[PDB]
Formats: sequence, C-alpha cells, structure tokens
Amino acid sequence: PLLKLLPLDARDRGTQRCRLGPAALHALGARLGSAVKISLPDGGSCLCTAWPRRDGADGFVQLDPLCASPGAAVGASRSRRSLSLNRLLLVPCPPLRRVAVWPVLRERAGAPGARNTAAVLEAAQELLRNRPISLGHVVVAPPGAPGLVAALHIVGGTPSPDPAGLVTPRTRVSLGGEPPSEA
Amino acid sequence: DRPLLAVQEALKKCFPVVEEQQGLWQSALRDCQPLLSSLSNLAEQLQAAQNLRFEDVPALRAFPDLKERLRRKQLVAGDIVLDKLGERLAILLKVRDMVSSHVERVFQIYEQHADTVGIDAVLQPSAVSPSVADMLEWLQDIERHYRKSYLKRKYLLSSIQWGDLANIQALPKAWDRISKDEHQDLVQDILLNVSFFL
Amino acid sequence: GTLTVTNLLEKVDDKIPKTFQNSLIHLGLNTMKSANICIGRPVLLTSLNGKQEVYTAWPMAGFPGGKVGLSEMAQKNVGVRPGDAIQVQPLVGAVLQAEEMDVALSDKDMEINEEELTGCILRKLDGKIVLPGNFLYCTFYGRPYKLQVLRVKGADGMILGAKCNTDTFYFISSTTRVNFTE
Amino acid sequence: SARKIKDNAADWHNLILKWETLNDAGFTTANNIANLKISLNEELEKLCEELQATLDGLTKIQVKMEKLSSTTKGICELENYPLFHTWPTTHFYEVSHKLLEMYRKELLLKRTVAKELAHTGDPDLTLSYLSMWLHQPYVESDSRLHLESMLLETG
Repeated sequence: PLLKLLPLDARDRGTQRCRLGPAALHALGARLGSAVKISLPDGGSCLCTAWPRRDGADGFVQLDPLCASPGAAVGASRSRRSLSLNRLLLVPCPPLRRVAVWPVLRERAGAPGARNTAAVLEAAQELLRNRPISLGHVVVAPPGAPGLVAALHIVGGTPSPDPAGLVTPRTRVSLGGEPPSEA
Repeated sequence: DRPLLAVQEALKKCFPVVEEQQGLWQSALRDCQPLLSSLSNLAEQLQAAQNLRFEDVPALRAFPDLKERLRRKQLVAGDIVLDKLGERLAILLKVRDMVSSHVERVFQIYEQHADTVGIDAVLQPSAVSPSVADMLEWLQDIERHYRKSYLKRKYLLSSIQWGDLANIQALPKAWDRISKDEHQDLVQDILLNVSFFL
Repeated sequence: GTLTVTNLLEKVDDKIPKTFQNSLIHLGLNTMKSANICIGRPVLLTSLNGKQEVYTAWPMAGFPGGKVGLSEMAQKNVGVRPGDAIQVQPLVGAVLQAEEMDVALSDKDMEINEEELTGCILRKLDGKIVLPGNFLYCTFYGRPYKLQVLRVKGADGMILGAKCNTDTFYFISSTTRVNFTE
Repeated sequence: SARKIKDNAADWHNLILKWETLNDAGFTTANNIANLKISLNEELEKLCEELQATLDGLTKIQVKMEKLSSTTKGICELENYPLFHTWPTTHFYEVSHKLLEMYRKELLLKRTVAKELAHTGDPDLTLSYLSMWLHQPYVESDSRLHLESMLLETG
C-alpha cells in the first residue's frame, strides 16, 4: 500500500515507540512491542518499537527516531513524504548477552576529567534498559534525561547484533570507548 | 480465551500494587519538604558565619576559640538532617524496584502468550474497560515515570557538599521543580481509567 | 443511536480524570453498552436541527439509561434543552493532530492579548476535537471568553471550514498554532 | 394564598442573609487576589476559580428569588377575582420587584468586578474594586426597612 507520515505528538515523542494502524500490523504480523527496522527515504535505516494506533485508524504511521542511523536523525521529522510498507521489516531480537559502547558526555561544562566512571556507567546502563538496539546506531538521550550520558554509539555486540538485539537487565555494558570511523 | 483471562488477571492483579505503592511514594515524598527547608536554613546560617572574622569585633574578642566551636556544631545539626533525607530516598528506591519487578512480570506473561491471541482480540475496547493494548502501554509508562523520577531525585540530592554554600541554598526550589515537571498525576488518571477493574 | 438529553451530576465527583475536566458527557454502563460506547473514547452528537459536536464519553455510574447528561455550553452549541432527544454515534473514523486553527472573538473586544490567550487555550483544552464554527470556553485569569471556529488545517494536508461518523476529525495538541482573524 | 405570601417574606429574609454571608467570603477571596497580585501563577488560578464558584452560588440565590418574584406576581394577578393588616397586596409585588431589580443589578456589578479583578494595573483601581465588592453600591438602605415593614405585616 502506501502510508502517510504525520508528525509526532508529545507523549510518544518522548519515548522510542512508533505507532501504526492495525492494517499494517496485521500485514507483517508482529504481536506488540516488537522491533521494526525502518528505512527512511533519505538514507540511513532506523529501528523502532511497535504499538497499535489509538483509534483503529488506517494507513498512517507516526514514528520516533530514537535508535537512528548516524546523522540521519532529523530526516525522520518535517515531511509529508509517503512510506511504502515494504520499507518496514520485522526483525528478530536476541537477548544480547553483553554489549559495549562509546559515549559522548553531556556538556556539564565546568568539571571534566576522570569522569567517575561509576556514574557514567550507571547512567548508561540505565538508558539502555530493555531497549532493542541494532549495531551501528546512535541512541540519543531523551530531553531532560537524568545523569550525564547523551549518546551511546553502538560498537561492541557479543552475539553479533547486526539485524538488531534486545539489551536485557542482565547484560554487561562494557564502556569500551572506541570512537569508530570518524570522518 | 484462557490467555485473555490470563493477561486480564495479570493486569487487574498488578494495578492495586501500583495504587498502594503510589500512596507510599507520595507520603514518603511529603516528608522530604520540611526537612529540605530546614536544611536550606542551616546552609544559610553557615553561609553567614564566614563573612565575619571573629578576631576583630569588640565583645566576641574575649571569647577565643569560638568560630570553630560553632561550625563544628552547625555541621552536625545539618548532617543529621541529611541522613534523614537519605533514609527517605531509600524508601523511594524500594518502591521503584517493587514496581519495576511487577511490571516486568506482566510483560513477560504477555510475551509468553502473544502468539495465540490475535492482536485484534488484544486491541478492542469494551464498554467498561480500555483496550488491553492501552493497559500494557500505561503500565510501561508508569514504570518509566517512576524510574526517571527516582534517578533524577538522586542525582540532585547526592550533589550536596558543605563547601558550595550557594548551591545548597537552592535545593528547596530545584527539588520542587523536579516534581512539577512530570505529567500531572499519571498514576492517578491511569488508576481512574482502570477503576472499572477489567 | 437515540437518547434523551438531560443535565449531568452537579458535583464533580472526583472519580473523574483530569485531561477530561471539560468535554464530558456522562452516561450509564447500560446505555454505554447499548450503543458500543467505550470508555475514554470520543463520540458524536447530532442535533435535531442539523448541528453536530463531538465529546469524550465517560461511563460515570449515575443516572440511568436514555439520559445523557451534557454540559451547559454543550447544550448551547448543540442548541437543545432538557428532555429533548439527540443522536449519539460511537466515533470510528480517523483522528489526527490539528496543525492550524483560526478563530475570531465574540467581540468582547478586550485589549487584544493574542499570544497571551493561546497559552491558556492549549493548556485548557488539549483533547477537545473541534469542527468548523463552534464555541470554546477558556477562562484566562478569571474573565470569560467565547471563540468561533473558522478553519482548521489538518496535518494530513486537509482543510475544514465532517458530518458523518466515519470521517476525519482533528484535535488540539500542544503544537497547534492559532490565528485570530474576523 | 396568603400563606404563600408569608413564606415569600420569610424566604426573602433568609435569602438576603445567605447573600451577605457569601459576599463576605468572596470579599476575603478578593483581598487574597489583590494582595497576591501586588506581590508581583496557578495558585492565583485556583483562587479565581473558587471566586467564580462563589459567584455561581450568588446566581443560584438570584434565580431562587426571581422565582419568588414570579410566584408573587402570579398571586397578585390571581387576586383579581383583604389580608392580615389591610395591605393592597399589589404593594407586595411592588416590594418584591424593587428588591429583585436592586439585587439583580448588584449581581451584574459583582460579575464585572470579578471579570476584571485578576489583571488590573494601578492599585487605585484595585481599591475601588474591592470597595465596589463590599459596599454593594446598588442596595438603597431603605430596602431592609421595606422588607422589615412587609415582614412585619406577617409576623
């Protein structure tokens, strides 16, 4: 078929999920809260969580680009472009034993240095709870989020999270710290 | 059918916990206000005991070894307050862990059953109960709300150092702000919308 | 599909949400079921004169069936009075977010406070589905007001200013902008 | 018939009493609003809301006494085809009509002072408005006398 792309009201805009009408939900048959790899029409895929439309409506797709493709974030808003259903994909999600990240920090301008790794590690482990992420992606932090972290460029994934993978509450989070392919 | 009854029991089993725990959260929060006020006050006093010298003022001059013997009292009377705050925050932590465990239990049951229950059967509202989908969504939103509130509370409260006597004198406002920025009473409206249990 | 208008319960029995303080039409569980009316959902009101307005149903267990309490301003907009009959329809169609709305004052001709007002309209009405040519009611710091819908622009690139139960609608969210032109 | 009239009298009395009481409460409210304004959000808002509630209580009183007036006029007309102490019993309707007119215009003025009290500039307006609220400048004192006189003729 063909789907419009409305903007995203505030409530969802906070979190990760992407809404969708029961038509396409019946189409790709994902129960709920699943992963859906979405390929923006501007280059750079994206990943979001499924949740039904509020009013049994049809043919529209609101989505939020939390687990984006690097730099291609804003390309998700400010449009009226269509989105064909084939541009969406159901992706399996494994429990992803251990992960490894390289974080930017928020500009707490006034005190950098040695960064009390327990703090940043706790904040990151928080921001990664129960989310599905797919390797090679930024994970922005929601506005007014707590703590210090503001990015989780995803690099190390133990059971090879190339399609995607679910970070579980019992997963080591190695703050490796290798900024990859900066050009 | 039976799966739908499973998730239904799960849901209207999880909610009363959320209600009571919210009540506990609330009460525990309300204790923190006057304590924090008094702490701001002690901060103000201790602020206005470095702006003197105590070596040059007529009367106090005959009192050697005072400036110290005062501070080393104000600090104790502050430290006791701050440990009371610590206790309150431990209460808060207990409640977040409780709620998070229960919500995860609910989702796990659902994921256990969400293959033999067409999402259309999941997603259809009745006359006396919102849609199952909306119920799970609200549960998840409650858990995220509790988590963010708790953690922002802590990273506010554990940045108190006798030595930045300006910041410590703004707590009672930054706190209140951290409270007046979530959505107005989530648990309240969710509890209402589900009052008709199912 | 048929129902007798009445007046709601006097006190706001605090078993009521807060995103719904306005735009409520109390009902009864029995009359809730007899027309497929689900809690928290919207619903449509059709007048015997050809006027329409939409409201958020709510099953508050008060008066019995046949009777559907409204608000006074609702009864004005619909233009009915107690005892009278009205048509109720469970909304089924789409519901999107409404970007642009243009209304003109009822000529209270207060010293115009263009943006000062929107800050209260939005914070006081988010949820009220609208329609071309209706009346709103904010109370910006005590004083009253009365507006008039003229046009709405809907993010699905459409324009109004919406008569049957299976069409578009629109509602105000914290991103809608408004203009004030006669 | 006349029994209804005596009831109208006693009701006039108690109604005006409740009026005054509610006006007192509202005056306290308006004092709070004026002070809170002079000191410099949503607190002010809850204030204005409960003030409006006071106004609605007022309006309820107004509609009850209007019904009183209507019934009195009805009995007046029905006495076409004389009392305890020989009054015209038209005089009664005259009394109730003067009362009604006074109090209704009063209500209008109260409504305007509510409508304006929130956002006022120079303080002198604020004092004059508090005044307008308290002194009820549309109730000629003899009113009470009038009522008393009428109230007198029926115990």
